[PDB]
Amino acid sequence: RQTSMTDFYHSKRRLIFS
Amino acid sequence: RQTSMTDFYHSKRRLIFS
Amino acid sequence: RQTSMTDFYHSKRRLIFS
Amino acid sequence: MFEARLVQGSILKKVLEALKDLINEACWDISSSGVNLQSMDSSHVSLVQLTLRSEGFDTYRCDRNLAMGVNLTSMSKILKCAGNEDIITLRAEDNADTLALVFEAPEKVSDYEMKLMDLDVEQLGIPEQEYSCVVKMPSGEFARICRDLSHIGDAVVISCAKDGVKFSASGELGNGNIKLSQTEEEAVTIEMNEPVQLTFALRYLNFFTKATPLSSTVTLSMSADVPLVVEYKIADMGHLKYYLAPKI
Amino acid sequence: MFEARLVQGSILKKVLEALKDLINEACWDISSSGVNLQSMDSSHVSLVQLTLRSEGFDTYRCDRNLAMGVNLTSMSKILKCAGNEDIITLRAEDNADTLALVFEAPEKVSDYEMKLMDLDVEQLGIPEQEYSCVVKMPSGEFARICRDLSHIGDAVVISCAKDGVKFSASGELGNGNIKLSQTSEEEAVTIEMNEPVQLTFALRYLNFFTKATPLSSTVTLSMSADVPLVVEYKIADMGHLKYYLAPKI
Amino acid sequence: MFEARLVQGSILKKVLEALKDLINEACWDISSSGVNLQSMDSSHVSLVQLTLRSEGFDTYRCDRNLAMGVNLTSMSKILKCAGNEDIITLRAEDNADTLALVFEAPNQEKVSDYEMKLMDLDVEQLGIPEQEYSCVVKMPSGEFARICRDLSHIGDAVVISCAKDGVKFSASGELGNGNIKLSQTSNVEEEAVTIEMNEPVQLTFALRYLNFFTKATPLSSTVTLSMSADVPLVVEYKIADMGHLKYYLAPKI
Repeated sequence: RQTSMTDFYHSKRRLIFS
Repeated sequence: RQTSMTDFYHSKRRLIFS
Repeated sequence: RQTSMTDFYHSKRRLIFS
Repeated sequence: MFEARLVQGSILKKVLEALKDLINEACWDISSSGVNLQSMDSSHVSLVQLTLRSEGFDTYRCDRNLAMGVNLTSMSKILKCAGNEDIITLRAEDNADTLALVFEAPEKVSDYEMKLMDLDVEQLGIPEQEYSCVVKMPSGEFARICRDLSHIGDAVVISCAKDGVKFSASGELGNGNIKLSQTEEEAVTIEMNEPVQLTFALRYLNFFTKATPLSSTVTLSMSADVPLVVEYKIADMGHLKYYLAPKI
Repeated sequence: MFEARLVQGSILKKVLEALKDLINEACWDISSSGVNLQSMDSSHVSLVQLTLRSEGFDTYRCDRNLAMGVNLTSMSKILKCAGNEDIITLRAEDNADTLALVFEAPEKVSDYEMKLMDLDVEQLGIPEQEYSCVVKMPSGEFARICRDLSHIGDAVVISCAKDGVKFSASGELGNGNIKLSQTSEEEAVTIEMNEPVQLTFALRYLNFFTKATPLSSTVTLSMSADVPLVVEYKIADMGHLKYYLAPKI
Repeated sequence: MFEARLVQGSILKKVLEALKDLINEACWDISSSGVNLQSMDSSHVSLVQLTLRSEGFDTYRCDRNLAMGVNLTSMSKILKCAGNEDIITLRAEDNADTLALVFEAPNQEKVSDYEMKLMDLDVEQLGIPEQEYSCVVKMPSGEFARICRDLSHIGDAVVISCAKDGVKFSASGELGNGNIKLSQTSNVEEEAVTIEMNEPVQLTFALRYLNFFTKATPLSSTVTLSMSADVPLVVEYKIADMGHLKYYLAPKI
C-alpha cells in the first residue's frame, strides 16, 4: 500500500502571495 | 495582423507544364 | 503476389511445453 | 538538354532540407546562368528565392531554358539517398516529364528518375533595395535566438541600431529579450542607415533556420514596413533568401 | 532586494531540469543563507528539498527574505534559453510579482522577466535523522539500475546489509535481482549500515529522482525501517538536492 | 542441466535486438552442439535461423536437450539490462519453467540475476535442405542497410538483378523510380562486393521485411545474399566465431 509523505512528517500549510 | 508578401510586391501567375 | 515460406519447404509442427 | 554536375552533392542535399518543410511544390527555372527558384509558402506570409550560379557546378549545360514543376517533398526523399560525399548530376530533357538525378559514391552508382508536375505558380517582382538595417551574424546564433524566444512567445521584435540589434518576445510566462552587440564567422556587424524595429512571427523564422548548415553566417535586411530578408550565402554557388512579411 | 550571481550557469539549468517534471509549482524561499525549496509532488508520494548556499554564488545579496511562488515549468523554459557557459544572475524586488533572470554569454546578454504566482503550499517538518543504512554509489549506476528494473516490475525491494546492497523487482515475465558489493572515488560503493533494512519503493518515482544525475557523480540513499527513502545529490560547493520517497505498505 | 557462459555478452544482446521485432515468440533448442532457433514471422513470409555453436561459449554444458518456448520480446527487455561488456551466463534446468540469465559487470562489483518465465508454443518448423544458389553476393552490411532503407522511400518492393560484374537493386513508386548498382570490387576486404554466380538471377522482394533483417547489421561487417529463381532469398550475418544468423524472405510471384 503506497504511503504518502504526510503520514510520516508534520505538515504546516503556507499561502504564497506573489 | 500578419500581412502577406503579396501586399508589398507585384505578383505574376505562371502555368507550368511538366 | 507475395508468396509464403511454406510454399517452398516442408513444414512440421512442434508443441513446446515449458 | 540540361546537365549539371556538382561534386559537392551535400549542398543540394542541404538546400532541399532547407526548403521541403516551408514549400512543398515549386518551379525550378534552369538557365545558362544557373538554377533559380522563387516560391511562396501556402499562407503567402513568406517567400523563398534560391540561386545556384552555373559557375558553382563542375559541369553545367543548358541548351534551352527549363521550368520544371517539382514536388520538393519527393525531391527531398530522393536526395536523402545520396551520401554527403556523392557527386550529384542533374539531367533533364526539353520534352521531358521527368528529372534524372545520378549519385556517384566517391563502386556505387545510383540513378533516380523523379516525375515532375504541372504548377500554377504565382511569382513576385522583388526590386533591388538598400535596406535601413543589415545585420551580419553567425547563423547558429540566429538559430538559437529563434528557437528560444519561441518558448517565450509567438512574435519577435527585432530592433536594429548602430551598436547592436535586439530581439524580444512576450508571453503568459513573462517576456524575453536578447541583446547582441556589434563585435570572422564569429563576429556581428551592422550596416544601419536608419534605426528599424519590426515584429515577426517566430514560427516562420524557425523554418528559415533550417538552412543554417549552408553557411556560418546569415544576414538580416530590414526596413520599415517591408518584408525581412534572411540570406544564407551558399558558398560560391549563390545564396538562399527567405522573405518574411511583417506583422501589421 | 535580492540579487545572486552564479558563474556556473549549468548548475541552475540542471537543478531545474531535475525538478520541473516531478514538481510543477513550488515556493522558492530566499534568505541570507541562500535559496531553499521544499515541495511535494501532486500525489504527495515524494518530496524534494533544494538548498543552494549563498556561499556557492559568486555574488549574493538579500535584504529581506523572499518567498516567490514559482512555476517550475515556466522557469524551465526560460533556463532552457541559457547556455551551459552563461553566467546567470537572479534579481527580485521585495514588492515584486516577477523574477528577473539575466544570461551573460561568456556580447550577447539575455534578460528574462518571469511572472511569479500565488501558491497554497504545504511543507513538512523533517527533523534530522540518522538512518539504519546509508549507501553511497555512482549516480550513473543508480540511474541504470532503476531504469533496468523498470522493464521488469513496478516496485523495487531494496535490501541493505553490511556486505553490499541488493535491488530486486518482480513482474509477469519473471524477476530481477541486482547485487552491488562494497568496493575496495566516484566509482565506489560504500555502506554505513547500522541495521539491515529492506524497503519497497515505486520505481516510477525513482526514475524522476535520477534526472538529477548530471548534478553529481555520486548519490547517497538513506534508509531507515518504516520511513521514506532519501536520495541525495550534492550540488558541488553549492548545497544539495534531496528527494524523499514514501515506502510501500 | 544447461549452462553456457558467453564472455562476449554484447553478442547475445545484438542477437535479440535483431530478432524481437520480426519474431515475438520462438523456440530455443539447446544441445551439445549449441543453441539453435528457427521461426517464421506471423505472416510466414520470412524465416529466421540462428545458430550459436558451443565452441563459441567459454563454458558450455548440456546434459539433456532442451526446447525452451521463449517470448523474445520479454527476453529483449531482460537483455537490455545487460551492459555491453557484461559476461552473460545462461542456465536452465531440465524440468524447469524458467531460464536464468546472470550478468556479471566487469569488476565483479555488480551481478544481475534474471529469471525469465518460459511458455508453451505451437511451433511449425520447415525443412530447408542445403542448396547451391545461382547468385551469392558478399557485401558491406552497412551498405546493404543503406540500400534497403533508401529504396523504401522510393517503393515497397526491390528487384535484385545479379550478374557477373555486379548486382543491381531497383524500386518504383509514384514519385518515380530508383536504381542502385554495385560493381564487384577488386582489392579493397569488408569494403568489397564480391559475387559468386552460376547464372544470372533477378528477384523481387518486399522491402518492409528486408529492413527487419538489417537490424542484425551490428552482428557482422559483411552480409551475404544467396538467390536462385523462384525460391526464398537468404541474407546471412555471420556472428563471427559463434555461428550465424540467417533470414529467408519469400519472393514475389
